[PDB]
Amino acid sequence: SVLQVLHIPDERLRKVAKPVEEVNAEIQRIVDDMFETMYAEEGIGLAATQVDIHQRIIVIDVSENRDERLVLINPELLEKSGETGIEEGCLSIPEQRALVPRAEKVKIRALDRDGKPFELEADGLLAICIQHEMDHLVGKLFMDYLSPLKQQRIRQKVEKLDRLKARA
Ligand SMILES: [Zn+2]
Repeated sequence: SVLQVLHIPDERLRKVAKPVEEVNAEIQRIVDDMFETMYAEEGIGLAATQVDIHQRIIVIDVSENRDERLVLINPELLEKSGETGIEEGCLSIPEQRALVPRAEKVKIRALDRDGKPFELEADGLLAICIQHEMDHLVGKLFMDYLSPLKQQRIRQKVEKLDRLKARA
């Protein structure tokens, strides 16, 4: 199933996710809906909390044709280094993009779909995308990194979009 993605100014976007107690089949269904929803929305990453599920699950797939899906359940950041950024977008902040400072390299520990632990050293777009999605899990949005004015702007704009989203 495709899940409804929350947009700003929804307050549920600011909730902190609880860790997954057990990676069982209810979790694995959350994973497939999350993947489906992400592909339907044309994202490369998506966190549980954007779909109103407040648990530490992220899916990502940067690959051309879905042969490289990535699942991180209860991720933890082990190390980071460097700094970069690109003009990010967010499914919950429709049609807005902004350069955001990120660490350039990142080392994480997470569980996969099967509840197995793995470690991942990422750089490039992958590193940026993981940092973005991990922020979602503690209630952070990329616009939180920008000035009051920039945010104030990003907020007017999206409300206008969705104004017309319910289109009627
Ligand atoms: Zn996002």
